[PDB]
Amino acid sequence: TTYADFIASGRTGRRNAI
Amino acid sequence: EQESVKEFLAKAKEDFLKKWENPAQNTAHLDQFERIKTLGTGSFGRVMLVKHMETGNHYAMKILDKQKVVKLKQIEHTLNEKRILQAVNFPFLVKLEFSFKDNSNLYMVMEYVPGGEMFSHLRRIGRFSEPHARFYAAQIVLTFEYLHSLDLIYRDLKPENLLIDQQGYIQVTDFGFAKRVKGRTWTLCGTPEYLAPEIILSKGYNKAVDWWALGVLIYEMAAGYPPFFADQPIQIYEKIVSGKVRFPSHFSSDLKDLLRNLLQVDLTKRFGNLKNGVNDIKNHKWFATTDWIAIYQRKVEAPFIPKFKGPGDTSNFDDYEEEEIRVSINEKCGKEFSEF
Ligand SMILES: c1nc(N2CCCC3(CCNCC3)C2)c2nc[nH]c2n1
Repeated sequence: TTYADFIASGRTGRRNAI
Repeated sequence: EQESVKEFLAKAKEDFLKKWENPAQNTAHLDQFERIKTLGTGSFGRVMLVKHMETGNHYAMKILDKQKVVKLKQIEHTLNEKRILQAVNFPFLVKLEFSFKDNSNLYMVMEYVPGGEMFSHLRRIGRFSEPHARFYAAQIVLTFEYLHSLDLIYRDLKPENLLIDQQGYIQVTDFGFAKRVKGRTWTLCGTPEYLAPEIILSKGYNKAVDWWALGVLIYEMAAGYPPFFADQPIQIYEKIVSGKVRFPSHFSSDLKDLLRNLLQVDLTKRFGNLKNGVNDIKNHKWFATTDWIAIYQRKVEAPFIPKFKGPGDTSNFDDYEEEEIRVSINEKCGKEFSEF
């Protein structure tokens, strides 16, 4: 599932500005 | 109806310009505050829970190292942040109570919002139901209507920059990328997941980037994950520039319709950017149950009330490594931050 793909990603924590 | 909004906005611009042209400066001193705990640390600097001894009030004090701001090329952005924040006044915008500087640092003392970040609640719960996301979305729609009427571009919308107050309402807390600009602007800034295609494509852009970021926020709140994500920012950009979005099967037809109009690559078609302006959003079917005045007046019952043990309680925030505030005997970057 998309939720399972998101949760396993490295981008679930606080995201830094660019 | 929109005449009352026009009148409201005209008096709001009058109040803003007086403060914009004549900014409050040096309104307190570091020694007036008792430093309690770090609430957060990042590119925004360090934010600490503080107690004002003369009143006993608690506040959130942002500390910025002047030398770090210089090395990071954030001088003008930091001057924009403070100039705008001290000038604005809206129910969903955090209040700047005091600002001052010393030899080493810049300080912004803001109202303490004890409910914690929307980000924390959103990740733990997984996702918000549509009525829950709509309640928060409505507050941002009014906030952007207020900001854009003052010629301000926000550029830093994300759950990590929205706090929940004791009454369950939103407080927008991050003005680091805010800018007063009448024409177009070109700075590459914001967060990968929230960037409009025109920012990624190095075009001159305008307030339409905030309406795109609202589309991103509504999707993430209702789905539990953003519309464009990948392990690397280059892969996120590739997804944003391609004109494709997929919605969870639980998304209502009204929600998908609103999100196709907000997450519109074509600027002549993006909601918030047309002849009817913000009314294309306010009058959309997904917002039919929203009473805009009741939201502004804070009369609507919030879907969620954060846990509040007492004054100074920090349970809604994560723990951070504490560092001592070191003030040099020598004034750093005096000229650069002269107007702060
Ligand atoms: C409580 N906490 C705050 N912060 C602690 C969490 C991280 C923040 C900076 C990054 N964006 C969200 C708020 C600053 C506040 N910043 C202003 N008022 C606040 N009240």
